[PDB]
Amino acid sequence: EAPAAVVTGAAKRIGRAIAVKLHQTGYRVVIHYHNSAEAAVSLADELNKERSNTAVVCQADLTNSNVLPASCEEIINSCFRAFGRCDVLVNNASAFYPTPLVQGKTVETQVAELIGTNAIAPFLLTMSFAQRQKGSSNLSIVNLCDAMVDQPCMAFSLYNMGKHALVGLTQSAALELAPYGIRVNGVAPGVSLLPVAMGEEEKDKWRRKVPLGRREASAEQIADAVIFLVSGSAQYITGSIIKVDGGLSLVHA
Amino acid sequence: EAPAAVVTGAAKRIGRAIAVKLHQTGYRVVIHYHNSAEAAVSLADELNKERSNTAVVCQADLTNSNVLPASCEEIINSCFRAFGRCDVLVNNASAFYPTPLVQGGKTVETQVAELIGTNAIAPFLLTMSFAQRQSNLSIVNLCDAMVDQPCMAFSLYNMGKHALVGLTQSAALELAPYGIRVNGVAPGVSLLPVAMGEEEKDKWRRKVPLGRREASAEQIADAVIFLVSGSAQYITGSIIKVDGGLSLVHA
Amino acid sequence: EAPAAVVTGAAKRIGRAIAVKLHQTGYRVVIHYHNSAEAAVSLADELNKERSNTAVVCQADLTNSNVLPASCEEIINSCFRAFGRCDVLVNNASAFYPTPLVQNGKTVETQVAELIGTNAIAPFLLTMSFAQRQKSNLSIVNLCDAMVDQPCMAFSLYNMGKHALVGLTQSAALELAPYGIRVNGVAPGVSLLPVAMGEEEKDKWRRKVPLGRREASAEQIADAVIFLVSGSAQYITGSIIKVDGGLSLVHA
Amino acid sequence: EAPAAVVTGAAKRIGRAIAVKLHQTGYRVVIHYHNSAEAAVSLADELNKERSNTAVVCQADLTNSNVLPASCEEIINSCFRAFGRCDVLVNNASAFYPTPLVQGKTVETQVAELIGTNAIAPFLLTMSFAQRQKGSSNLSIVNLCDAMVDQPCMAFSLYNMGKHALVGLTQSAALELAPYGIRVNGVAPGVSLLPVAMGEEEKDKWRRKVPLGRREASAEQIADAVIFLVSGSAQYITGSIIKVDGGLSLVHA
Ligand SMILES: NC(=O)c1ccc[n+]([C@@H]2O[C@H](COP(=O)([O-])OP(=O)(O)OC[C@H]3O[C@@H](n4cnc5c(N)ncnc54)[C@H](OP(=O)(O)O)[C@@H]3O)[C@@H](O)[C@H]2O)c1
Ligand SMILES: NC(=O)c1ccc[n+]([C@@H]2O[C@H](COP(=O)([O-])OP(=O)(O)OC[C@H]3O[C@@H](n4cnc5c(N)ncnc54)[C@H](OP(=O)(O)O)[C@@H]3O)[C@@H](O)[C@H]2O)c1
Ligand SMILES: NC(=O)c1ccc[n+]([C@@H]2O[C@H](COP(=O)([O-])OP(=O)(O)OC[C@H]3O[C@@H](n4cnc5c(N)ncnc54)[C@H](OP(=O)(O)O)[C@@H]3O)[C@@H](O)[C@H]2O)c1
Ligand SMILES: NC(=O)c1ccc[n+]([C@@H]2O[C@H](COP(=O)([O-])OP(=O)(O)OC[C@H]3O[C@@H](n4cnc5c(N)ncnc54)[C@H](OP(=O)(O)O)[C@@H]3O)[C@@H](O)[C@H]2O)c1
Ligand SMILES: Nc1cc(SCc2ccccc2)nc(N)n1
Ligand SMILES: Nc1cc(SCc2ccccc2)nc(N)n1
Ligand SMILES: Nc1cc(SCc2ccccc2)nc(N)n1
Ligand SMILES: Nc1cc(SCc2ccccc2)nc(N)n1
Repeated sequence: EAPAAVVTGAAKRIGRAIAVKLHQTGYRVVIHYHNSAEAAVSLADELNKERSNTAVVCQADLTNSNVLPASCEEIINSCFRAFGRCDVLVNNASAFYPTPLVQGKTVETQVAELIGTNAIAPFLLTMSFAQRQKGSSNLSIVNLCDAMVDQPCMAFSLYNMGKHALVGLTQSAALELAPYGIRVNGVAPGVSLLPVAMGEEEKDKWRRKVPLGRREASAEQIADAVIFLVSGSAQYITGSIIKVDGGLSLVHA
Repeated sequence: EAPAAVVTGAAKRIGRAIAVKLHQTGYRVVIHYHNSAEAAVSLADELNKERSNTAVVCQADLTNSNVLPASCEEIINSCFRAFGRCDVLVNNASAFYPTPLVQGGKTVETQVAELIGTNAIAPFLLTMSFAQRQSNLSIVNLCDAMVDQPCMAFSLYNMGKHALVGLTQSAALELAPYGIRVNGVAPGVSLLPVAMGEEEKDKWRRKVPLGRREASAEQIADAVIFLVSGSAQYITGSIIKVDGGLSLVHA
Repeated sequence: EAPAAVVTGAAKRIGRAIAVKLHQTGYRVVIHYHNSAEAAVSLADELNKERSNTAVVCQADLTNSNVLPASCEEIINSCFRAFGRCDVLVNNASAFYPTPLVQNGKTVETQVAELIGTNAIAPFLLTMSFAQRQKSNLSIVNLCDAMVDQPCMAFSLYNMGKHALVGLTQSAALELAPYGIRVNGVAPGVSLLPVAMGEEEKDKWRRKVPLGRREASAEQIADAVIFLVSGSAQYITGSIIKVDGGLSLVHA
Repeated sequence: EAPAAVVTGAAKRIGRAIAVKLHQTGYRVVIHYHNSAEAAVSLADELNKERSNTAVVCQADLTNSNVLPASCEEIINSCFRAFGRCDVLVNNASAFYPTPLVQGKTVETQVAELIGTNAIAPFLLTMSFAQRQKGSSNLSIVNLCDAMVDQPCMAFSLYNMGKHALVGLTQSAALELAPYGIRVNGVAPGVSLLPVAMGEEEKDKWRRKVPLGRREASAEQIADAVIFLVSGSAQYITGSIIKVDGGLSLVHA
């Protein structure tokens, strides 16, 4: 029987690339999304045309709130409902925007979005993933981290806090879930897919910083590291975060 | 004239030792507390006996909520009101307890609010208010030398402390142009929990390479005092372990 | 045509498993060895039985000395002479023994030479020679140590060598990126234990490992090397992959 | 009676400021030097003018060789000869120059000088320091590290290797010497005193990168962190490396 994977924020960009590569490797996939319903359905249609009944979509907001735990339980339940199992969880979904310390979202919304998506939802999804594992096995979680966590973007404190918290989770969860045979790793992009609304000049400013090829990672390149970590070739690997950054983090100011 | 400092969770233990040393150094102090009003006032009385009108108290819950930003704004405002200035912020207050990932009291979302609130969100909001309201200005965040070798089933706590490292670095960068330095002190084992039994205490003590004992609260405060001093005027984004080598010790 | 790899200290244990997995992946291999000539030759015979003319052996001492740069140049040259190319270098060979700060036959300068030479200087000189011969998926993989920041008592020179190797991995990734040469690391925690180590001591190490209370096989370490030299790692440079079963996360 | 300190490479620059500040704190000092004999003797003169018989010079090459252990032993011996005790060792002396990987001194002498000064000499000095401790007391070692070790300068491999090895030594020696009450820490400058050979435009380019003040650290600012680490206010601190970098290491490419 084919294993099954949940990928959060999988409608487009890195999340889609991960869903696609997992699908190509023989996984059934839950394509979680928030707003990008058309994109998500379009992806699921493509994947189901390749192999029938191997992809479903699952809508949820991952902003922190008192219902977030129920929402995360439901995402995992959706994988079991569709496929009867849940072998892999990929925490990809992420809010990303500045929160300057000095000067229409309230600061409490910002906290709920940036810390919820990047850290609390991963934690709750990890809880639910583990709790459901009830009656060979290759169970794992991959968290999408950030190679620049220690050289952060100016004015991105809450975003960076959430990514740092995700490193914490990756390590704490690896330790705690090891006895259940669930590995927990991370993949840390440098610059991959630039924002759709970023101008070309600004894109190039980033590209030129990258030692290896002076270009951003393809979405596939990021997906490759994920696929490695979920594979049998990584069965002794847990609590590791693999940078996929073309040397960007090694470059001084 | 004298500089002024805010210390969160200053009524007891490490926070109390920090407030005391900052006061001995010549600071006026705001002693923040949540539940420990008696101890907060007793400390303020002691410091005020030494130098009149140099210590005040400030109550607040630092759990994340809809009202936390206003609470944090008021803590900073209390310092300006009492003393006309705020030169130093010490983010010491902290919730600490386990949050197992798997189940065999508090809801998980209350746990998130308390652990991520006290250890990360409140420090962020306080940092915001401190900066907005502005010489040797600095912030010191009480971190945790064991962040990368965490205690089993403490994922939320550890996440909060990791977030606090991120805040420390991000705020150091962003606040450098304003001349506000932002650093951390990372204890290993200092004052053991009051509810911990003596046998467990000795088990932790024996792990510590340097003297096989826990750090006094004074020894933690010493690192804080260095970081806020003129001797650290070029230091920002730095986290000083004060752990007697505990973090270097393998399983 | 088939790519070629140099693996240092490839006669036995982890280096052997790396050489074998590379071979299985389609590489021709230079099996470097110091003292284990019989094991090196037996491996080369095995590999050439599988595919003729796909394995050769290369003897060299990688202790630091005046002649080490020449020795390292010759190891790289051996790959070119045998196979006409050198696509992968794996820096695996390593001296490992205690060097207490306060006090067997060795002088301290010999201990420096052996520990810093094998773990850091020889990898640097090999990296220089590898790069200089580059006139495509070229990469270098350094065998690091996941416990580099929680070191074993009285292993200062060893640990200094392994820290130096992290610095090399990073510096060489940056410098060699314009040549399209990737440089990465694999950091085992506990993998193959010494055969003579008593089982009681072995089991002490095993029980520390969160994931399965066992050491890594050599093959598991090799798997990470194979990923890093592959087309699935084309954007990965300056990264050190821990393969430690969570051992480095475990507090004292 | 007064404690005694050895500072390597103490004739000029950072090492000189360290020796001066230790002396102002009440230490007697061994001013180690290699080529800067005139400056070393001058500094000893100034300190002895302040308090007679509180400073001596000690000449040594700290390049790696078969005689390096003897030379290191002799430095420590010189502190005991002069002052009857050795409480503090500051490993400051450092060779610093590029060693490109792709194509003066032979590569073997570059290894000897860069790895010798930055790593092997510290190690041998640490051995000799610990061994000589015959046996209020506040023994410690401070290693001058580099805040940019993970964001190194292009074509400085051997230098960066030596400084990485020095981090390892700091950690290993902290662990091993803790039972003897010897603390072992580091101070990691970012940009402090710029090379005398560096041109003015280039100096200003480095200054511009520093978030805190857009200026290099003074030697006295670096010495202040050393003074802290050797003091009674750092009694529980061992195996710690304190960055003194004005935020430079936090700044992305
Ligand atoms: N792109 C890069 O260069 C880069 C660099 C470093 C790290 N990363 C990390 O890699 C991952 C993927 O990056 P990316 O650029 O592909 O991500 P992205 O496009 O910025 O966001 C991915 C998805 O996150 C989902 N999301 C945002 N807010 C959400 C919410 N409140 N609830 C539920 N889902 C929400 C969105 O889903 P809908 O569209 O369905 O609303 C969105 O499509 C992220 O974790 C990111 O931080 C990326
Ligand atoms: N003790 C150690 O060995 C150790 C080790 C590593 C790190 N640290 C860090 O060092 C700092 C001091 O440690 P400690 O042991 O002295 O701390 P602690 O006694 O556990 O807590 C200090 C204070 O935090 C305040 N606090 C807790 N929850 C709060 C809330 N919801 N709102 C506002 N305040 C709240 C409490 O104030 P009230 O009493 O007034 O309610 C408490 O007295 C903490 O940041 C801690 O994580 C300590
Ligand atoms: N095994 C582990 O648990 C573990 C843990 C952490 C890191 N690692 C790292 O992983 C790598 C493989 O480990 P391993 O246990 O397989 O290594 P190992 O058996 O201790 O040594 C590998 C080979 O290194 C070669 N070597 C030693 N001294 C040499 C010298 N002077 N010149 C040339 N070669 C020399 C020897 O070759 P000859 O036999 O031909 O003389 C030896 O067989 C090493 O880099 C090690 O540090 C291993
Ligand atoms: N300056 C910076 O911005 C900066 C940045 C990061 C880290 N650091 C570190 O801080 C420390 C001090 O920096 P600095 O700039 O003051 O150093 P420096 O001027 O470059 O060198 C200090 C001294 O090292 C001695 N030295 C060089 N080679 C030697 C050898 N072969 N044997 C014995 N001694 C030798 C020289 O003594 P003689 O003059 O007597 O020959 C020299 O004066 C160094 O460890 C450096 O790596 C400095
Ligand atoms: N860290 C990220 C990045 C992105 S878009 C990638 C990017 C944005 C700005 C500058 C350079 C590259 N989206 C998320 N959710 N998280
Ligand atoms: N990290 C901490 C510790 C403490 S109590 C110290 C302690 C607890 C458990 C084992 C050893 C030592 N309080 C807070 N807020 N944060
Ligand atoms: N880190 C190593 C280990 C070994 S032998 C394996 C071993 C593992 C655990 C304890 C003692 C011995 N060889 C090298 N070169 N490097
Ligand atoms: N790391 C160092 C630096 C220096 S001179 C300071 C400098 C050099 C290059 C760029 C900017 C500043 N000397 C030694 N021994 N070690």
